[PDB]
Amino acid sequence: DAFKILEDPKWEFPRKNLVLGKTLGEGEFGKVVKATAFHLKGRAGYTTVAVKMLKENASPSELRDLLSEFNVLKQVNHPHVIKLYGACSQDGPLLLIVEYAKYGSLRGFLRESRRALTMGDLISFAWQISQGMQYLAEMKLVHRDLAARNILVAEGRKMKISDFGLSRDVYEEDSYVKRSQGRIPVKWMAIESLFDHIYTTQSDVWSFGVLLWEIVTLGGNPYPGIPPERLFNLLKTGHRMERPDNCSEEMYRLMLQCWKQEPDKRPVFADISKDLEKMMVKR
Ligand SMILES: COc1ccc(-c2cnn3c(N)c(-c4ccccc4)c(NC4CCN(C)CC4)nc23)cc1OC
Ligand SMILES: [Cl-]
Ligand SMILES: [Cl-]
Repeated sequence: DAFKILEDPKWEFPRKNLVLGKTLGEGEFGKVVKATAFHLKGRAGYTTVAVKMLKENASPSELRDLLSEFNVLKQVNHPHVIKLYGACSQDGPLLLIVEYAKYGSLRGFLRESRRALTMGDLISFAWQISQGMQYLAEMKLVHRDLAARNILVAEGRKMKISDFGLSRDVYEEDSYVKRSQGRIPVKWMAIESLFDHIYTTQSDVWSFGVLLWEIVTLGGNPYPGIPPERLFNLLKTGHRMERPDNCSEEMYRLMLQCWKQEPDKRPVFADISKDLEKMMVKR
């Protein structure tokens, strides 16, 4: 029975210690509300947090993605990865108590700033995300849904990689796994994911390339008006997005390297973090 949730004493939090507040956002993803949690992870007072829960019209696959995000979050801990604090899994709706990111998504944050942001700010955002990705790749995780919509902006404009429900291990550990087919946005999928359903740390690098383009265009829309079929044929014949305005030559070069046809010819996240750090310190 996939509806039965086994309690994890390490993450269980009392429902009566949690004050549910205003809705931050609701969509296909579920429902996220702002909350105050009392006596969280041993501390004496209260903590402002975000709580994710199923929507009223949630389906079994939405519960499966919420449980999957919960189990991935239990394993990771990094300053540029959204932090799990606990959960209320018994005697009521499943609630995930997570780090609160006051600015919402990076896509909305960038779009709203069209708020003064410099190129330095943009490089620093990309660099923070690359450090998180680099740590996630050493944790043997393949994110699959890296995109500006799926990254949060917390206090002090700090990037927090989020949305771990579609995350996979680089080496599949289960004897039997039922894959939820075609869940990643077409425009953020690497060429090998589009043709062969292949998702590795190198396809996360291709998605990081699309994310770079989103950051540099302040939440722009990649490949405007190109249908999935034409997009796939264009990528197959070597066509890539042109250099957008307000993007340095060195930054566009890094994007092209992320979109190389051959996965092993793309840079690794450790190289990307050093590339972005040099770009930051040059100024
Ligand atoms: C202006 O609007 C917003 C303002 C603040 C937030 C906000 C603050 N903190 N926080 C979290 N901790 C999680 C989150 C992350 C992982 C697990 C559980 C919860 C979360 N989850 C979404 C991430 C984006 N994707 C796309 C869907 C889930 N959203 C927010 C969100 C907003 O808009 C939806
Ligand atoms: Cl701030
Ligand atoms: Cl997996």
